[PDB]
Amino acid sequence: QVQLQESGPGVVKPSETLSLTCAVSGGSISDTYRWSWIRQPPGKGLEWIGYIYGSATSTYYNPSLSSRVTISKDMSKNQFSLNLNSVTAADTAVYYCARDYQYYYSGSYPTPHNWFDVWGPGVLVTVSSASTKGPSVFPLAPSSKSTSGGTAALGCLVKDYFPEPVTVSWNSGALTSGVHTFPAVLQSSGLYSLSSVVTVPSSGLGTQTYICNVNHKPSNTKVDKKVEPKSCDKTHHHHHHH
Amino acid sequence: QVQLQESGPGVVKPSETLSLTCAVSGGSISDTYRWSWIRQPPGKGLEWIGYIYGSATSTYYNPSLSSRVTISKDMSKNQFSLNLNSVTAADTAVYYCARDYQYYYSGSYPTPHNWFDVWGPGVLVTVSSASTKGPSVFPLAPSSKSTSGGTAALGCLVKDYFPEPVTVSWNSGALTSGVHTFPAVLQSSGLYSLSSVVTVPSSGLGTQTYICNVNHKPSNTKVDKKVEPKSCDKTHHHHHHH
Amino acid sequence: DIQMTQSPSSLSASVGDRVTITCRASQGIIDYLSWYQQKPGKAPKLLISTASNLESGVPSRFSGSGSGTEFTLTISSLQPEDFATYSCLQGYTTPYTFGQGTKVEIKTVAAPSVFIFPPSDEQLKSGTASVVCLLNNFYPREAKVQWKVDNALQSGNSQESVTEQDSKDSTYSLSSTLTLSKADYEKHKVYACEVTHQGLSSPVTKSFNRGEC
Amino acid sequence: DIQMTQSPSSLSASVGDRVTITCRASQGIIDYLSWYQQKPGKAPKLLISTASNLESGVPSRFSGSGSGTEFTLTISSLQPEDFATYSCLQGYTTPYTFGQGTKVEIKTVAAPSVFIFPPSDEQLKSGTASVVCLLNNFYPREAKVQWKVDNALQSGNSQESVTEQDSKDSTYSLSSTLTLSKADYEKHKVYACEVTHQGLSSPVTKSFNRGEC
Amino acid sequence: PKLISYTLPVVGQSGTCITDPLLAMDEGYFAYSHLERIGSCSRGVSKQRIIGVGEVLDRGDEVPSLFMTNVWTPPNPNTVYHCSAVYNNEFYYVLCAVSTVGDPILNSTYWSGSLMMTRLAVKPKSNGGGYNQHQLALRSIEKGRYDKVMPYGPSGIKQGDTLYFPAVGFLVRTEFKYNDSNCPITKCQYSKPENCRLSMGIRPNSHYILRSGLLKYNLSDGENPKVVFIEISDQRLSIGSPSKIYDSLGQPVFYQASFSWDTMIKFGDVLTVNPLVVNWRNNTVISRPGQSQCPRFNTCPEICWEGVYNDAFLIDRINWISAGVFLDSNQTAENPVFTVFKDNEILYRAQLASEDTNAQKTITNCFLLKNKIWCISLVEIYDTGDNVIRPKLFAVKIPEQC
Amino acid sequence: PKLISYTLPVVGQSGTCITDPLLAMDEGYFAYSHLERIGSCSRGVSKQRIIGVGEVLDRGDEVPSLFMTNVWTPPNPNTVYHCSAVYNNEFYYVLCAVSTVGDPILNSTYWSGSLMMTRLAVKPKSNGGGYNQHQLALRSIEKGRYDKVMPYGPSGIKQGDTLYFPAVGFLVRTEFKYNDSNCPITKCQYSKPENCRLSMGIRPNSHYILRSGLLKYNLSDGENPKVVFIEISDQRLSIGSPSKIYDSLGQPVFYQASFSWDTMIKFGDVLTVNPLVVNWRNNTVISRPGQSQCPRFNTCPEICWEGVYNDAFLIDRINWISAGVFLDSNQTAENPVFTVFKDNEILYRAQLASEDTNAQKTITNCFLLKNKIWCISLVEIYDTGDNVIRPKLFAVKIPEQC
Repeated sequence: QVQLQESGPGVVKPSETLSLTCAVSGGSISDTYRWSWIRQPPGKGLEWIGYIYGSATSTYYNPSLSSRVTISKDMSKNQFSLNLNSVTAADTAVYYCARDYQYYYSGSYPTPHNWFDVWGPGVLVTVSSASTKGPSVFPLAPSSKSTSGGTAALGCLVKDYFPEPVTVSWNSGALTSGVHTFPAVLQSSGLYSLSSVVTVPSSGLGTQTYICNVNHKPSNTKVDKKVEPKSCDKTHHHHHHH
Repeated sequence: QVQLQESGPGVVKPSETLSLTCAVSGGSISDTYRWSWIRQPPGKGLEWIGYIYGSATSTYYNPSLSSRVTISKDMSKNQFSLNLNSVTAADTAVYYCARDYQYYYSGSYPTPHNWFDVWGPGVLVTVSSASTKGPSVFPLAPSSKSTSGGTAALGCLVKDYFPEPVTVSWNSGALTSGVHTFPAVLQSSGLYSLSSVVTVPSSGLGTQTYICNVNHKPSNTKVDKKVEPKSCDKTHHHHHHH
Repeated sequence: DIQMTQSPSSLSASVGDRVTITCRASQGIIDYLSWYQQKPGKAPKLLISTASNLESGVPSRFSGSGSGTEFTLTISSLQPEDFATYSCLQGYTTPYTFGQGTKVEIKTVAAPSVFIFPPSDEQLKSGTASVVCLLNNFYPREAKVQWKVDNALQSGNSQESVTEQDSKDSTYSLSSTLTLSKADYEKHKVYACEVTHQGLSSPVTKSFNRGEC
Repeated sequence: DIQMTQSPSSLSASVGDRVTITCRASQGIIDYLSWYQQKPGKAPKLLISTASNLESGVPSRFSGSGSGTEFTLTISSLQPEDFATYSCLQGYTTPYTFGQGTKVEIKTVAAPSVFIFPPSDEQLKSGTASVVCLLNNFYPREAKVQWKVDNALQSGNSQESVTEQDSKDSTYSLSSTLTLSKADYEKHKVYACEVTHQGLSSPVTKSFNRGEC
Repeated sequence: PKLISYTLPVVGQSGTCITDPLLAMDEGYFAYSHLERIGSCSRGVSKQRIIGVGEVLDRGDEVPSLFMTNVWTPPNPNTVYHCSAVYNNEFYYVLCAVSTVGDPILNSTYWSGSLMMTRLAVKPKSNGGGYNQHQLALRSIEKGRYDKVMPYGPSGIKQGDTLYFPAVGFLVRTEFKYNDSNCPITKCQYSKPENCRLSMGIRPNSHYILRSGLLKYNLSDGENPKVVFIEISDQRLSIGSPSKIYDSLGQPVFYQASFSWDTMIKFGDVLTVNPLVVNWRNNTVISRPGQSQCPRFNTCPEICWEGVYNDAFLIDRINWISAGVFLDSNQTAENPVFTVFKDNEILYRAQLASEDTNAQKTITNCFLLKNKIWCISLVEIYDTGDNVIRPKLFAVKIPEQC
Repeated sequence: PKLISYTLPVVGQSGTCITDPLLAMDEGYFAYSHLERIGSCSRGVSKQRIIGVGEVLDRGDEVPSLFMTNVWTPPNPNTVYHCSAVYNNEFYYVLCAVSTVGDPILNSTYWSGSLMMTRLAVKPKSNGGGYNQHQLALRSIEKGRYDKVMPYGPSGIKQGDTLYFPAVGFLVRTEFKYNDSNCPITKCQYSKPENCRLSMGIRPNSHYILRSGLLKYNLSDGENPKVVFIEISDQRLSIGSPSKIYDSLGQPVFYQASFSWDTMIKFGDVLTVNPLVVNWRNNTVISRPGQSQCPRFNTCPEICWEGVYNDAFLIDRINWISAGVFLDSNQTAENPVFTVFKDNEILYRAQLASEDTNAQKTITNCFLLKNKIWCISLVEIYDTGDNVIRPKLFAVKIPEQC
């Protein structure tokens, strides 16, 4: 079975060219009448870019991107590439390479039904000018106000990291129940920052160690912290010297 | 076969009720679904007046005569009549009574072809205020100017009579060749006058007796008059007494 | 109502000719038309019913055709016993309206013998003097007559009488009456009638003087 | 291009409900419409081809219907693993246009557990202070967290992150971050986040003070 | 008003005119019979008498149209008169009158009083000899007091297995009982109280009297079913005319032509079929053009056998709205106008031909095409081109947006 | 334009769509074929494949219409594909392709390459069993270099006893000799010089290449005539498409659908039939809506199998005026417009349906109705009401007055 796999840099500066590559495994692009690129901007629907025959070099491009997109070939390496230039912040999407399928019926009718039966897993291409930065992660210590019906949660705040993605594990992956890793949000500074918290019974506070293990492979950053509820008695000890 | 016969006065003064009667012989008015009246003014075409069913008392009348015409009925004497009120000089005509005939085809179509199969002999009804008057017959004597190609003509002049008709017989009906009884005309005074002349060889003048017998039965008038050439020598014999 | 107009009003044709009589209706009648032959002095006789049927007893020379607005009465082989007044009749609706009538005439050209008759003496004693002009055996019936009195045309005192066409030579006789009084008779000398006829190359004028016998 | 509009943009139903997703075409395609299921974080999967064909391997509860302008995706017996974004696609003409996508959630009412976390002191040495308001296990996703400081509204400095619906308890976790500078941090006393939620009859307010430990 | 007249063999040469037409529609299957003459429509020689059933279909413009699959023609067209057609269960029964003495309405005294029924199949088969054309024998005509009985009218109804052809019964005039005081002569003066009785036959002295009604032809009577005559109720009674009972909106509606003084349209819902009681609609806007004595909009009791057949099909019963083609003229039978009328006002109309286009018997049938009320109106329009009569059909869609 | 399709068994139910139509007119007799499916047109179950001959007659309004006299249906609708029809001497010969492996165009390699030819009588007899439907056997198909030969196109022509069904010849791609220097890429730059060769078959790497042509079926060959394939000349050569050779004004005209990059209309006068040399009109105003890569008005040599069959009938040869129904749209198969055009200008046009009316294969045939150039155009119009494709006929008279 034909298996697709996108490949390319996850971050592209504004007003340059995307360099994507769909390595085709399990089949040669000499067959497969058309090979398409489909992207999906975050929070918006899928929208189609263009196709390449594989057998031929003839392309079609979406008229909304016809003046920008370039779809190339390499029969030797059995892959077809994507070149979208002068990209803006609106070109951030998840780019899928798909194997185009045409259903011909009654071959006196050359109008086939077109869809994409084989899809690549897709890759997130973020159009931003920010540079790769290691995450600065700050713990979220529980307090007396962090209780609701005998349950107190805790976590740590990932701040000012780029690019995507981060994998925040708890207790070296041992803690799974109650773990909520929120999706990242783009700040006004251009750097991502997400939260990661876990809900545990309030009776287990102070007896078990909770650690969030931030993994940022684009910058090769490892952040391990211990989470401890805020101290309340170490500041009111003022000595009266007589 | 059904024989009709109109009957009524030939003299009707202006502005009263015309009174005709169509006696039906050879058939009963109980038959013959419709019975119509038709008149024909002299010099103009036939026009239709109205019908009576016979078996019924329903009448239809010509809209040009609907306000004046009344058609009565009589089972006892098997005759139907006509009553034209306010007769004018334009009502002078020959009034016919006719059996209205209906040709029904395909008796899901009740619209028959209507025509008149049996007509009465007709009667001339003249609207004139003049009273019945006998004719005055004055000779049209032959003269030297009444000759053409060896033929000399002579005749009688009927003057100031009413009504129609007058039968002008010649030599007690013995003369038949060349008889031309001219139709009468209506004068400004209202009295009829027609001519009655004969063409005979000019060699037969003075040897044959030519008399016209005018018969006017409405006034019971019988006129017998001889036509003789005008004397030309009895006026120039003036005696010279010496 | 439905106006029934014929054409021509009066036609003339010889024996054995094909005569077409047309009767046009104001409204559209389907075939509800009948043809009548009105002999002079006799009641009309039905010839053709439903505009296309030869009635029993009618000679086959009478043929009728047409429907809608135009209707045709055709006499294929004309005969001397077919010179009468032919009327169309519509039965489609009421009032039944006849045609204005068609007159059929014998086409035989003949020249008249012109005669003039002075008034009689007892006619003069009666108070009036009517000059009579005679036109015997002419054709066509339509002609032109003028009263000339002392080389002066007189109008408004003429009465015309022409017989229907005979069956012995199929010609016509004309008679105009010049109704004048006594004193009106003696105030002129010459009394003449002008004759204009198709068969006469020149206008034949018969005249007589009061002083001549 | 041919515009595919989906309605609704996001619907929610329980297990076993009958879900109908429509995809209206701006231009009339005959039947050249295909339906895709896009699982969270997975490549889209073709469910219905030619708008009426159930593909090989997809359960029979999925059904597509309609031709022309109106196309419907019907799920007869909705199932826990049928909870993803559904997109229509037209092959009638090129460019191929997908629908905006219809997201399907789990209709199970729940109430949130409102938590608030003061910033850590090491973060206070870092340079910025971000206060985070925590909402766990609620439904539906559409809720409002309004950041109020000293009972005075603050806007323009809030970032919200709502996790995808987990398959364990079918609920939501919300994390709102109040990014602010230090000078603003000690210039104010009360830092509170209000929770207005369908499952909560009254607006639950959770707050903390810097001077209270 | 859309011409669909090309779907029947109405188009002949200019020497033949199409007379005595028929149109009987039921459950998507129609009937059509006509008499081709040679020359004039009145005195012409009969060429043939098509009697052909078929089916009502659709073109690409949602316009219903006719299509004869099965056609039967009698060996002697001169002896088939006043056919009536009733659908029943994939067969289409056409009942006519056999007469060797001409039209039995005209020559009624010498009529043989013999009828013929011709079964036709609206879905003929390849070799269905006795299945397609099987003229049945009617050896038992239950008349009653009537001397002769006719099927007289284009279409009838079926009541399950029972047929009801529109009919007429030739009752002898002497044994006809009618109280002259019931003659409505109060409003107008030119009407004797004895005009109602005499106008009840084609002549005031006719030997027979035409009394319209129905012919109960029950198929469950065995191999030789009986033709039972059902006379009509005496309320608003006039001469027997070509009637039409049709099943419209559940209940039969009985149209009965105005061939006499009651020139206003005489049709209404049927309260009961046997005996025949018709609740005549009190209509005051729709009438027919009578020729001489009983023109359009005449209600005085008058002795006349005049008028034309202009049926009206009930297209709405909650509002009593019906439709049909009526000749908008007083005396001349012309200007066929497709009108849709209530009992007291004409709602809207469509002039089918020119102002002076001579017209004749119109047969209007309405039905549902995908829950849309269409109407096929067979109008005998006089074509001025070839100067003959041709039945012209008019597929008219009743609009919902005014 | 006038819809006239009411006389055919085309109108099915709302769940069945009519596909693969046919229309072939010669000397007053037509032919019609259509495959009624169940459900969708693309993935439905084939219900029946009517192959019916008939007559083109005049209705009562000087408008021609189709009247089937003879209808034949094969026992298995799933094994009948790409029928072609030719008239010859009061018989009407329809030559189809038998295929148990699906469409022979689509599943070409496993296709048996076996043809069947079904004669139908334009005037069927009462008991003409072997006269009406005599399915001829084709035991010898003289192909030549072509591995498989199939009738592919609606209508053909005759010269006496010889028939010419438009066909396509499955030539193995390796044996197809084409010079890439003949590929006209001079004018535009996005066309490689090798697109003309790969676009000559359905897929660029397809095993077979389609080559349009004709099927000579000489009737005077005895009891078993041979079906000889005659290829088309290489002048302006593109993929084999459903062709149409028709005898207009004395000389055959060969339409050949534009199922390739050559989107301009490809029809013209025929210099000679054997070998098939067609003088293609250098036409630059008429094209067809291609779907994705070769839309309307595309002349670049491009690899695509797109387009739609919209034939054009030569209605005048002195001025080379031709008429037909074309979908006035760049990509979508919509807006069927009956245009009358020269080689470089559209003289006039008549829009058959709405602007956004989905349309498909159109077959246009023209003739003389009493020296009046009429045209019956079978257009598949997507009825938005019941949401099915149904071939609508269109009687269009070419106006002689501007």
